[PDB]
Amino acid sequence: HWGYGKHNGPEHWHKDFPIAKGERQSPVDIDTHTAKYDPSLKPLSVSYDQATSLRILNNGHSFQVTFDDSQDKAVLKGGPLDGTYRLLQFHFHWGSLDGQGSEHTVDKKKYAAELHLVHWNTKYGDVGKAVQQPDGLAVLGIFLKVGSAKPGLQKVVDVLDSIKTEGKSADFTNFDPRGLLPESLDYWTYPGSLTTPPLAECVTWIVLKEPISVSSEQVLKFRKLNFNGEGEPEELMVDNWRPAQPLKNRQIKASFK
Ligand SMILES: Cc1cc(C)c2c(c1)S(=O)(=O)NC(=O)N2
Ligand SMILES: Cc1cc(C)c2c(c1)S(=O)(=O)NC(=O)N2
Ligand SMILES: Cc1cc(C)c2c(c1)S(=O)(=O)NC(=O)N2
Ligand SMILES: [Zn+2]
Repeated sequence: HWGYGKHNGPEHWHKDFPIAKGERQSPVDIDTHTAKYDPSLKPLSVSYDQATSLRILNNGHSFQVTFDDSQDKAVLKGGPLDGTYRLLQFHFHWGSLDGQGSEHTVDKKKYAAELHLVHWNTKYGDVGKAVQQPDGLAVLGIFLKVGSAKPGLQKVVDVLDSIKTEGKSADFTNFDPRGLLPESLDYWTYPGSLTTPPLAECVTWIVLKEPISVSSEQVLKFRKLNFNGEGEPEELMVDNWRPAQPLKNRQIKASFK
């Protein structure tokens, strides 16, 4: 029932998911002059060399690439994190126009899209248990701006025609998510939530300062996806982002000066 339309979008979600008005909701605006450099934060460790992608799917709210998370093959460690977090999937949020689409903002700036690499804390054994814990998930958020093409994204873009409508999936093996990362791993971090229902407050957010650049043709292909299913009235999948939420009693920490 929930979505991004006028009658079921973010301003409605609290009725089914009252945690939408909770104390650690995401996304947030990152005020760069208020975030504090924390020298105790460790460098991020992104170990994706053994990643095993499985499928790509249109779930009616975004498209997602899934990974085999039954072993420590693609893990995130370090930074603000204690322990080992396994990569489960990645997906994007994007706009109808290049000036909007990201969920997090930086000094109120909206990027054209935002990539979420979703990882779960192995001490909880499975992702369903992890989402019930305040430190269960670590999502690596990466901004996209429009400029030069991102070669490591092209394989994703070229298969989207095969998952145009909700419920469609396709084989997506041998995809290397390292090709979606910027050069720098400098980041901001804060405790937050999933950005769609059920809005569970289980996420350590790690948002990279350096955006990746994608081409206008690449983001245009995101915008040709459909929220609807096959044989239904076509509604383009655009503006699948939640706006910034109240920071409340949180501090955003920076890994860099
Ligand atoms: C009619 C309509 C318009 C928009 C933007 C929608 C939906 C329907 S929707 O498909 O019900 N789900 C969604 O996310 N956005
Ligand atoms: C535990 C869990 C719950 C929900 C609603 C999820 C996922 C995991 S998920 O697999 O990360 N992808 C998704 O779209 N919804
Ligand atoms: C685990 C998970 C589940 C869902 C539905 C999510 C996310 C993570 S997410 O990365 O916060 N972004 C989003 O829109 N939905
Ligand atoms: Zn997301």
